[PDB]
Amino acid sequence: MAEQQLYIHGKFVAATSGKTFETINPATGEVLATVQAAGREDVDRAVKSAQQGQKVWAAMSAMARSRILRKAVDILRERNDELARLETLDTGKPLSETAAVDIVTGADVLEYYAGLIPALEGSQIPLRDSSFVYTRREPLGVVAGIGAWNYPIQIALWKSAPALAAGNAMIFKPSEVTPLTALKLAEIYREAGLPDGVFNVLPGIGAETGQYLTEHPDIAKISFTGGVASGKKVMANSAASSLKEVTMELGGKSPLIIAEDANLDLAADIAMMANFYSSGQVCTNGTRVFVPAKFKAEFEHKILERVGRIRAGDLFADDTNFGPLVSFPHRQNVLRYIESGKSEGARLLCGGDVLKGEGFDNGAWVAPTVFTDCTDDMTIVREEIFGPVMSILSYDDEAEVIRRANATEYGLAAGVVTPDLNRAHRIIHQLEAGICWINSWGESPAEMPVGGYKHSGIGRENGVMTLQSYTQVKSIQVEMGPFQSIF
Amino acid sequence: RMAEQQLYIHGKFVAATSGKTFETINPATGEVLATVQAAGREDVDRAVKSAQQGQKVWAAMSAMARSRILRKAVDILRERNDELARLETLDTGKPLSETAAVDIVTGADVLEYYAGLIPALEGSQIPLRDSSFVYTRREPLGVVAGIGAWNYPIQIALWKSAPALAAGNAMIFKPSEVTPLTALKLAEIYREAGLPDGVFNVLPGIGAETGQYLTEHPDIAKISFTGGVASGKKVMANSAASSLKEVTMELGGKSPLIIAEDANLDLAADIAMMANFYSSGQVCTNGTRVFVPAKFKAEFEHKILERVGRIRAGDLFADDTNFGPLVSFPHRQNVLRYIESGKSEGARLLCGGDVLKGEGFDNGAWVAPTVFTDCTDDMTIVREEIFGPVMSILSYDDEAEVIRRANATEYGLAAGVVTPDLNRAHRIIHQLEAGICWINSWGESPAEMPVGGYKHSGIGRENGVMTLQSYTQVKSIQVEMGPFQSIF
Amino acid sequence: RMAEQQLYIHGKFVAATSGKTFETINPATGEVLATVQAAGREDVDRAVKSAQQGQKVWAAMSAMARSRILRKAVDILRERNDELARLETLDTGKPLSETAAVDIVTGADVLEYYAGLIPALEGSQIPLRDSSFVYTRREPLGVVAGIGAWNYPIQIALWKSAPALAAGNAMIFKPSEVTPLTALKLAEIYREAGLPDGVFNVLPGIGAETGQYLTEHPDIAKISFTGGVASGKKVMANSAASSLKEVTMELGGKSPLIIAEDANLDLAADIAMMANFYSSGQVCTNGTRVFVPAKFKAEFEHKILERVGRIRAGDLFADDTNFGPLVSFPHRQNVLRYIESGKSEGARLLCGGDVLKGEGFDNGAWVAPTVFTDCTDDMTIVREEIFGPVMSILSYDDEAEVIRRANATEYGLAAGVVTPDLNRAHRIIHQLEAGICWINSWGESPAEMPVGGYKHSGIGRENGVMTLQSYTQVKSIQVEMGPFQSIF
Amino acid sequence: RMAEQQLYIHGKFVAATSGKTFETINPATGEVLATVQAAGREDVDRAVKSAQQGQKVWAAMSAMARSRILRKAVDILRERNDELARLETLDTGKPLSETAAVDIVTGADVLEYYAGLIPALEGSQIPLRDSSFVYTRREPLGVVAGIGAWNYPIQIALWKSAPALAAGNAMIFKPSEVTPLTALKLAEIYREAGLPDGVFNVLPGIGAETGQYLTEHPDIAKISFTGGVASGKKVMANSAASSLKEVTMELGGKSPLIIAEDANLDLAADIAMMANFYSSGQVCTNGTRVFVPAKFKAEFEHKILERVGRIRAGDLFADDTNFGPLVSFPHRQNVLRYIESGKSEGARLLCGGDVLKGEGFDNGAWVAPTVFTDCTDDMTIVREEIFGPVMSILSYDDEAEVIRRANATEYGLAAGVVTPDLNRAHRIIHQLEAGICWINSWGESPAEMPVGGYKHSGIGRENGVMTLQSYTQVKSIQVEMGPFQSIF
Repeated sequence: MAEQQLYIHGKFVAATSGKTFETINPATGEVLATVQAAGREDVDRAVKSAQQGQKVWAAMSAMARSRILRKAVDILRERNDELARLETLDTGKPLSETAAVDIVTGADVLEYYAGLIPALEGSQIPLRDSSFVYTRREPLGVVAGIGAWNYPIQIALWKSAPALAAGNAMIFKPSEVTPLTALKLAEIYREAGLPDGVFNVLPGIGAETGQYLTEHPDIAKISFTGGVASGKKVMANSAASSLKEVTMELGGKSPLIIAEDANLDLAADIAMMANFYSSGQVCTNGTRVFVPAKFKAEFEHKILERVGRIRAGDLFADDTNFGPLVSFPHRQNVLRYIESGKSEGARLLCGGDVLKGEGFDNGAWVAPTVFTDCTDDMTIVREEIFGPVMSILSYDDEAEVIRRANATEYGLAAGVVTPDLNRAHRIIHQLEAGICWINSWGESPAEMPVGGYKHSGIGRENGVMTLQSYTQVKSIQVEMGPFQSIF
Repeated sequence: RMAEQQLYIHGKFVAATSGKTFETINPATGEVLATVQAAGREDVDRAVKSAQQGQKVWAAMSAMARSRILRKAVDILRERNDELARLETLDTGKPLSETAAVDIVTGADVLEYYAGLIPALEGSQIPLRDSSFVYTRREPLGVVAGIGAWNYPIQIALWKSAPALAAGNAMIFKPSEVTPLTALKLAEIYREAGLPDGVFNVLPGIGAETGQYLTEHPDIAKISFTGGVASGKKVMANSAASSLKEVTMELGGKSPLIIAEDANLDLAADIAMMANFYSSGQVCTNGTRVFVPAKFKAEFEHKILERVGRIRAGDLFADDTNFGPLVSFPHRQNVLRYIESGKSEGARLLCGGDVLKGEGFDNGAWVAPTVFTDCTDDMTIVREEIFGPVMSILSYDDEAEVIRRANATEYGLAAGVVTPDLNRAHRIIHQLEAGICWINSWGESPAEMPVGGYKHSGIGRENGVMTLQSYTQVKSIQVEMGPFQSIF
Repeated sequence: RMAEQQLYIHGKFVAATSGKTFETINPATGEVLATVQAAGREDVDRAVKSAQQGQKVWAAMSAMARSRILRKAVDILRERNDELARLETLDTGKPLSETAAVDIVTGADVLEYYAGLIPALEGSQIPLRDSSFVYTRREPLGVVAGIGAWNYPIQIALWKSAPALAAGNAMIFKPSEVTPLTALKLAEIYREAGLPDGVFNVLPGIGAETGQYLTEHPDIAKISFTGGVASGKKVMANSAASSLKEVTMELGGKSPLIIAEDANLDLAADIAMMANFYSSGQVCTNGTRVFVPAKFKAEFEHKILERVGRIRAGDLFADDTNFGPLVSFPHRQNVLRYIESGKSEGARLLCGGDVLKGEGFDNGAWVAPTVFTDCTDDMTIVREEIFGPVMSILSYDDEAEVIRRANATEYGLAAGVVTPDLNRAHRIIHQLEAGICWINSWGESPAEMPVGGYKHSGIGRENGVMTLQSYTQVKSIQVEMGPFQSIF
Repeated sequence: RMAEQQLYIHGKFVAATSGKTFETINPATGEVLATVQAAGREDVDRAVKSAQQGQKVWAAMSAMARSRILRKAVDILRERNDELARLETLDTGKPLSETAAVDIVTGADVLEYYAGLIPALEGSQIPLRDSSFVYTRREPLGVVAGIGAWNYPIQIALWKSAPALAAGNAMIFKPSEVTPLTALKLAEIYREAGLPDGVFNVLPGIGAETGQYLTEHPDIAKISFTGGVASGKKVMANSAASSLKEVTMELGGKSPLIIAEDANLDLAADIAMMANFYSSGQVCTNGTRVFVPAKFKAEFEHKILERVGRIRAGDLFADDTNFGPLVSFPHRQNVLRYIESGKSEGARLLCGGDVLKGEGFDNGAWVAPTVFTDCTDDMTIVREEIFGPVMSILSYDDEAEVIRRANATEYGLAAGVVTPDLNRAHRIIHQLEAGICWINSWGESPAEMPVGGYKHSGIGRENGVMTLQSYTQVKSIQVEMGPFQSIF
């Protein structure tokens, strides 16, 4: 394709860095496009543009903002198939996923927040007959989002929707792995009537462009999605440079707890969806599957049956439901984890190699992989792989499985499979995770706040509360009585 | 002298294992108030283990049981107000006329406020479809840490611990090395009210050691810090490099006080006095940039000087003393450095500008109430927080100009406007970039009112209902009662 | 004229089985606009059974599916704004300059507002102990009934149906017999937007029959009524005696407009004009008691006379017509009786007071805009709602006095104050006994702002987030996971 | 016989001027407990004027000052629990084992809950545009009236007065003529706690006279009524025909207990017992229609009979007694006519069905615990609320059917399901038309949990945060800072 540019103040503009990078189609190894990289001057230009756009945007009525975001939704729906194809080329996720999830649920969140703008309200507190307090929920101003590569456009929508709905301008940095759909979104927003500067997109390298965003003194908040290690670097710099509010959605090693009374067909289906969707590149994946020892062998058989139905192939084919990983460097990291599982004694139930033959030799494929006989000290059990690698762990009692599920620095998601009323709520209330599913996995409604305990995040996305977290409270006291000085 | 002060861990005083101690000074005399043990790394580990155990007991209690215990602590604080204030006056140098009327009174107000709200802490329920719904729990973070500042020691300890405890957490609190004594008394008061052991632990120590150990501990879920802007950046950084903690920060400001062209100048002068010289200027919210219309400036200066001349320094226990020494001699040196930069940069000194001298003052860390006028926005005393009794008077010509100048700063804590006009008061306040805004007053901080800073003056908020919620974390739970459909 | 108008039940027009009909007139010309079928007792029962079936389909859809449908209705209303406004002008006699700028615009604004809040309607979750918790659902009421008034026919239909439908209910709407035509158009618009059949049914009729059959029906869970204070007392009685229904009532008022001594009198006169002579005085919230300081009363009177001379009665479709006839000859007769009582009781007639005469006026029920002054609190025109273009000017001496007299009334709908002074505006407003309070303005009713009456002016509220919640009912659900203990 | 009981008006006992009195009986012995004066029409007006004066004092206080006064009342109630419980037992006939553990304890829990929420009662602020904003105030209604029922006299008086006082109102409370004594004690306790004179007045009397005078008075803004469905329709009607009052009603029910096919039948029998025979069946929320699968009906009947055998009637002050007489002898006659209607329609009497006889029973209004089985949906004992110790057992075949039959009633108060299955429990509860729903339990009513009826079982709710808000009225205030535009 054409050499992709930055998007600043409602037009494509050349980067003033003189630097570029390439994004690879993970199914072929070919270069998709050359992308310009925003430097320090590009960030300052984006910020000044955002400051000018934010004032226009905040001065509109709440319903005027609502209508513009809803027009963007209508465009996204109409262009769902077009945007999904570009997403498939950039990420390697099958079209069967991208046309059905990536833009649909991105738009859903934009649609949800568009409707809530008129309900964003402050408070009023009487103190006494002669004084009262009222609060305003004011825009932060200019905020920055740093996106991840697994759900490029959805992440762009989940960050920009609450930010814009709260009256801010956002500067969005997509992942260097997958920058292309973020730039389409910027065009769609302008077409919908978003004022220039309110959504600027700055492709680049995280070591450079992201750092320049976190360091800029006129950016009031950073929202980051990525791996735990990368988050720790981002969060520090947003302190050492200028005091920014922060939200982080990091990785996890989420547990899936199968109870003794669970149906094993349901449990196996839930476990399949918790591990192999998007080729296992999902932060909320239930990679640690805890199963009663009494049912281990049966559950293993049901997992192997379902793994055999997985259909890798042409990513634009209707029946394809498994794709390559996002890049060859990521595959190398995933294969190193698979080899550490072999060396540490875990039993390889299936997969564990790359895929071979016509149409796979040129892609970044890893076969769906399952380890069993896993113990809590193994590398594959303690660390996030971010690939299609399920770990099966046997357990004996409910107290044990709760301790083991919680004995981690990760805290993102968790789930339980049981038909019993008391067991479902009782187990879930004791798990240390922000996103808990009972008898399901992966559904993430716009209404539902999501985010991590412990090392898996700071703050939340989605829900009414995330709209509020993109505002800052101003408290105003009206003193109508006589003021008394003691001097 | 007081006896050597120990750490407070798991409902009792206990000796530090650091082998290190420090002294706190009475700033009015220079004398050593007490020797205080410093908590080392192993002491912090023991406090966290203690907090984890106590937190489980506390959170398993009913909401109303937690409420009643905090209300008992409020009753003891009200009963012991005078004794606590006298101790705070000894440790900080603030006049008893302040400490007995403000510090514990408004500290206990916030604990009392949160005690009543514990039963209203509620999650949500969201129906997705006939066969599925979501509900949320507002769960405790677990063990949280509070790091206090030295200017309002017991008020800060209450403002941090009250929402943390009311939300079901345990707090480990580290008082400032300058002012450790009242925090240890508060720990005893909480236990006497029935707080389970381990729920409020107190670790005196130095920022570079005890503070850093807390911000680095893997099993602490949140840090709440009050202090200077520079210290905040270091605290905020370690709380990420170690383990990904939630953070609240209340830092300094350079807050503007805008006097409008229709303001009564006696009211403006009274507000400006209270915005600058309470607690000897050692208040983060002080209105230290006073913007006055050019046509009123000379008359305003005259009113300020008349009021400055009423300021009564002296014995901190005397009823009519309303001005105290600064908290320490190193702090006074910093304040004097700023006063000297004001002189050398061409600001006009109208009064003060020197230490106080004579019997009763030579051994205290006293600085005279100081006013500069003819200040410009580039001067160091206008741009930087001084945390001493130093007012800067800036003239201005029109409303758009003063709004731009008020906002042209990295600080963002407080602001105020003096005007009897309805439209001007709201219109100006709405354009100021600050979290705490006062119309025709200054300084009042009701328990119900969230307070904190824009921009570099803070992260998060204190007080109000929202701060109780910020000491919980949300767990979303989806109940799927329909058949699950796998694509595989 | 137009074609015969039928009932709208279950997505289609359908003949009434009552056998009865009535005519709606054009109040500008006296000509029959249309013959309209009246809904009988069996027609209401059919409508309820339609509504019940539709409601289940509606409630089972996702929140965003409901939101998208109401937004499609909004878009249609924006597109047809001018045609619907012209029809409203024909049926009510209000000038097109009003109907095309306010009536549909602000009715659709409220529908748009509630469409977007549907996904935010949430219950709560309340932990009791480790072994038990409570969660709540905001469930639909089921079938609700709205009874409209004639002064703002489609705006009222939208302000009632929008939160009811957004909350998951079906609504049966009975428009006023004076003004049924736009409600029928709205029912068609809803179906065209995708509203399921039965979710909004429209039953024209007389109040004595169709209205009474709705209030008595046992499967209707809520009645929302807009109209006169007297008609309200009757509806509220039958909605308890027959079957216990939730009730919302928006009745009239005698709202005070308080002009302070510091007020600019041109602004005060403009506000008073807009508070009395819009929609030819046929507005429940009108500020018909104008309190003016004794010292400025004469000057204020001259300013009113000057503005009243500017009122332009004439062709209702002409752009510069800003004053219309009253809705009917019987209503004008009542306004004329109040005017005559003003003259007999000693009020001083400042202007107006008579029917309008001449070509173009002899066929409609026009009354000249009327102003009384030298009024006293005991006069009939001061004590009772007239619902016509009749302003009463009252003099006052002090602030406490005017607050007493503004509040000495069984009405409680609206109030306002004119003053540039910050303290005076909030101080006075906080003491007035009224649900809708305007400072330095009048009449604006944003979708976000709950509006409704104190005392005899109403029950409940319309608009705002709270009215969406009020069209749901709370179900509390306790999940007990511990072993239940019986004492038997 | 105690001394003739007087009215409680403005902080003191005062004689009625009505000249009328009534008597309250001990239902265990038939003895007269006391003569009680009845409030006349002039007495009601005096109470309203006292309440108007007190409310002004009370609302002028700070939120936390009101909180502390209500907390003092709570402390007195806890201290005086046993004395109050004994009096409640003498007046109502409920065993001391209940009154000492439930009546005052849960009443004081609700007062304690609302005491803590007073400071969190907030309005809203809504920006419209740069030049205008809205804020709301939650203002007191003023003077409100509570009408109490006889089954839980002091608990009801607290559940009505606690939100009403917490919201800044004054309440005039009329206890039930059957049980007037504890309400007079409550009034002295409130005054002893520091409640201002006039804020809580108690007017004993009859429903036809005193109750009606309260519902008619023009200066009472709200009525909250607890009673039977029939009397509620009368009360709600007069509160309209006279003055347009806000209304809350908690009426009776015919609540279903659904036992699932997978329920443990011992747990189900224990829940059914507690849902039918606590307080001798005189509980509006009782699960008096017990639905059991056909395949389990016989086994369940045996389990019910065994637990009925354990019921222990006797001395109401004995520790082991857990069943009492009905509240009055006229109420026993009504309950007996329902029992005879059950026999005459062919319901099978499983146990009970007669008065208790012998020494220590022949003087009390005792009815034996009674269970009917083989019951059908059309029987009188299944369709109508009995308010006595009469359980009806109904067989069913499938889930869809039992949901239809549970919902096929004009009542809507409570419901419950017994099932260990996650999907079945929520799925069923979500389809039941009742405001109060228990899963695997019955009867617990936390202060945090709103309670009230669907359909004919009530209007509005009690308890929860929402009920604090329902005793305020919303005032919307628009501040317009831009130039006002008149079209005239």
